[PDB]
Amino acid sequence: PRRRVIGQRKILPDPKFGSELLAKFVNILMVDGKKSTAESIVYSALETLAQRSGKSELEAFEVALENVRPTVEVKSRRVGGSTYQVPVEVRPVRRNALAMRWIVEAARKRGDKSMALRLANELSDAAENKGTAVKKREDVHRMAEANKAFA
Amino acid sequence: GQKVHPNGIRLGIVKPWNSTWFANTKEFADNLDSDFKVRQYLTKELAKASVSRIVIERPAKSIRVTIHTARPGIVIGKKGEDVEKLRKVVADIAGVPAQINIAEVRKPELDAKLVADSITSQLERRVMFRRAMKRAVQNAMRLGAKGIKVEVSGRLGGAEIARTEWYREGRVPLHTLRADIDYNTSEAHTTYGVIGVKVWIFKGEI
Amino acid sequence: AKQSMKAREVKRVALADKYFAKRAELKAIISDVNASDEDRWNAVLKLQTLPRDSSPSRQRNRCRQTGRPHGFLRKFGLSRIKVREAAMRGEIPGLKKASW
Amino acid sequence: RSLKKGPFIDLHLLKKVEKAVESGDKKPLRTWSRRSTIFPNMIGLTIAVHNGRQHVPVFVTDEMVGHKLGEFAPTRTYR
Amino acid sequence: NQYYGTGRRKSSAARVFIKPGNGKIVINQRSLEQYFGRETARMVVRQPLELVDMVEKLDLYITVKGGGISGQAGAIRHGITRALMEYDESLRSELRKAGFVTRDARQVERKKVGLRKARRRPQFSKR
Amino acid sequence: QRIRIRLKAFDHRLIDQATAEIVETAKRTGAQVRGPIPLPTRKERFTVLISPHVNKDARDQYEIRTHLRLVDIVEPTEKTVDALMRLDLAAGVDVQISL
RNA sequence: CGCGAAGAACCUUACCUGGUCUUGACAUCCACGGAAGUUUUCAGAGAUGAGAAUGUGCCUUCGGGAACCGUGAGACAGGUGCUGCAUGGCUGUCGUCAGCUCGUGUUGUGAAAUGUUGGGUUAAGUCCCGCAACGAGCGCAACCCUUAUCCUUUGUUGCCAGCGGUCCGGCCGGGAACUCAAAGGAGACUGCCAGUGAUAAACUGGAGGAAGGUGGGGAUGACGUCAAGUCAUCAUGGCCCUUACGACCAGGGCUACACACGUGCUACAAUGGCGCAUACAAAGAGAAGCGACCUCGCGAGAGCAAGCGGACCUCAUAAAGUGCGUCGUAGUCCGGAUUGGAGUCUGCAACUCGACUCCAUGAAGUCGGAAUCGCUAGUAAUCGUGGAUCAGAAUGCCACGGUG
Repeated sequence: PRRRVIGQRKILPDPKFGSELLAKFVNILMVDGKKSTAESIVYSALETLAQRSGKSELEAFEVALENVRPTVEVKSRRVGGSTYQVPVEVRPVRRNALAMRWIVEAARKRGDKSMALRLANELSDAAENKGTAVKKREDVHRMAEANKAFA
Repeated sequence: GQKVHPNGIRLGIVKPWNSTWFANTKEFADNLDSDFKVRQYLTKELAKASVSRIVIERPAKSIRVTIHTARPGIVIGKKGEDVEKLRKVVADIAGVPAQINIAEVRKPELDAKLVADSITSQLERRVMFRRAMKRAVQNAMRLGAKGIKVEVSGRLGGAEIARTEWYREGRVPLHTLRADIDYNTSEAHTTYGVIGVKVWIFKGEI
Repeated sequence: AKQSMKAREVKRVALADKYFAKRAELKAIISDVNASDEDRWNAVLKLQTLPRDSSPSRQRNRCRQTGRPHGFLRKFGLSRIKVREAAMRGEIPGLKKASW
Repeated sequence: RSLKKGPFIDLHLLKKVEKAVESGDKKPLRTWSRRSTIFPNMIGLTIAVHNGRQHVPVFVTDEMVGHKLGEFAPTRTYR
Repeated sequence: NQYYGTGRRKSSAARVFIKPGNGKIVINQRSLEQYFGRETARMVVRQPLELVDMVEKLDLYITVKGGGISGQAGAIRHGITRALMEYDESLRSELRKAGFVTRDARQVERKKVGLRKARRRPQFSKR
Repeated sequence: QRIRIRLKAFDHRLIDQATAEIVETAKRTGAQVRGPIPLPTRKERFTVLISPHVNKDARDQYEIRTHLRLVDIVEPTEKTVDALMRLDLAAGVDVQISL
């Protein structure tokens, strides 16, 4: 918005871990204001994760997340007809948001049984970096380097 | 744009109601339909008598009509005579036993209803409409109305296309709720159909 | 509405007070009751022979002023149009514009 | 359906049918009662029920009993 | 001694008594664990007893009417923290900074003539 | 005997004049008065379409508030029943009296 | 384009078919006859047409008059007939956008201009400073309702902290603390601190505070714009019909269906479906009404019958949620359309055409081309609850809280 430069809202930290960055992940995963059942799915699929990649439950997230975190993206921009994809160096906070959001659009796409399976296997494969959330980060780092000309 | 009714937005702030009786849901629709007919009567009778405002309350069983009017003499007739033959056709229309009162209106130039009735009268005996408006504004302002607009509408001097000339003088603040804006309205029935006449009358605030 | 259609809703009230309110309120119980008589109803056949506008079903509400069938409001006995005209003059007591 | 405390018919149909069973079958009855349950005692007769303009001949079979009279005059033309 | 607070949030209205001595949490004559069957709602009634100290230091008997789960939680949170500032006083500094003293003003916006809800307009069609 | 007076009325200033009469009238003629306790307040609501034809989103939402007051009297004298029966209030108050 | 219509089976009803009436279904005036009313009667689809009884309310310078009904001829009635491009009233719209004007002065032959522009600033023609302008008005803002903290008063039908007793139920002594109820007050004003700024208006930050810079929400719609909408709410000038374009009735129709569009609801499923237990709301309504308990029914419901004009009783078990079981990616224990059978209820009457129940049946549909809509926070999303209209007929409309 034009005038209206603004603050932002304190989310509560996550009750089990005390992890403010993981609360944002249940919000992103939540549908229809059912935060309850988002938490069920997440807390589950970190048990299934942290067990099968040598422990640390905060830090099995933050290895898988660090892998998908971007560093540049495009930002399309008209000059007078043809339209210039400009690479632009992404903010600290928006790094995580895009990462988290891509993890979940990847997880929501697969064909395992539960969601807590689907999530656990697209946090496994992030940390050993294949599967669709890093195929997203790679096909964004193409676009930034393919259009590195324009900045 | 269309304005909110200035009487109606100001009820229970600075204007009071005119029907001031309590009911429950059995008898509410009936009281309304009585109070309608007791007003629809007393307008038709007292047309010459210059009537601002017919308050109705209902204590006990009984109905109690106050009338406000410029001309107490012509309602009271002689020794009442007329008051007392209003009561016994009112007390049919209600059903209950009745009680008429009267109040004066000291300045008929400052009542909206009477100013409008006045102007509406002159338009039926074929007076030029700009005189009729402009008399009424002057008259209120020399008796110390803080302001006043009037607004006639629709086939003026028997034109073939409707217009609405209007004419303020002084201050008339209609978004101020605190303001006492005496307002009212009237239809002139002419040979060129109807002409409608609004009148606002600011009298100061609180 | 018309003068005819306002006259029709006096005709239909005139009946239903005289008849059904007493006499059909007998026969609607004789047609009901299972634990008394199941053969000499006779009453089902007699409920037809009452005039048809004795039923309160057949009464529409009109706005006790303009006679308008739609837009009715039971508390006031009035169309939505005349409620509002009367509200704003101050002829309906206690009624003001709300906000919350 | 009319609950099982009643089935329904108009008196002016009931009594006009009692006649032309008892007296003997005839030129058809002209009813406007479309709302009237076909009873057992009506079988064989032609009744001519009103569709909204023309009365329409209906030979009352055995299989019709229970159905209403109005079911055999259609109201609306269509192609 | 009984140290009292009221607290409110949405339609919930909690009333909160603070006794000295021990760990224990009552709430409409049930255990804290019985009443709230969600972990998120538990660690917001305890929140104020963390910045300010409790393991086994004050009991609390509380009752709550109205709203739902996370409403009732938030009312109790605020109810405690009023009652703490009755008892000690000079804890306000720390409680204010987490901002549990702020009565949470957010009601549901009413529904509005014309709209399907508070702000949800119906589907527009140009032509 | 307990007699109790439910006063109800559309105007909130008109009703608690009529109350404050009754609390004075009983105390002076020798009785212990309870209240005047405020009961809750039926607010009705009527939305109406506002145009004479069409324009379904043009509306006008009215209310009637009904204010309600209760005054219990625990000790009746023989005066105190007749002191209140003989009283007459404004038109917009509705009194009741149970026994 | 879920718009009039806050609810077409009959009614409604304005439309069609057929059957009827002509000073009339509705009102006033005069004349003459009868108190009003009651009660069955056979025709007829019904409107309608042909029969037994019954008082006399009331005063009578007693004629009859008044309540009310039929008959009689004309003044008339009647018209949801035409014109919203003859009108009033009411409404939409640009738009809650910050604008729109006037007086007196001045400039210009004049239309006009200035003010109202400029420099700052504001949500704002908001405020300050300037300047041939000085002032004023309608608007903005405030004054109103609601919500967010506290105080005072007042405690039943609401409340239960500290006291005793218990059928473990605020239920019964009692208590007036607390929630809550609804009256009356306090509180927030850039008021205080720092810095920025032409020492101005203001702005950025800070403190305390329940709330901070119009704290959130509503109501409030300037001059005007579109010959915008409505003569079918009502009113109304003119034109028109007057044994019919008026009026009464029964049946039909407004529900038709090769199609095209709008707005919704339900879906396509494991963030899920079914089964069993279990928790936490708000706001409403109710006497030709809401209807408990108990009994009958698989169920819709039925029978009996307290209470309640209602902080007391009833509608009325909130549902998402939670725990435990189960289904395993399948057109399926996903989905419920459609059709058959059997019922229930409202209603003179559910054929045309009501809703709800039970058994059976189990279409399309595996996230939707071009295109396109809504939303900035208790919002969107999702979950239930109530109301008006209403005999019955809500996926619509208006309102309420939950999660978020």
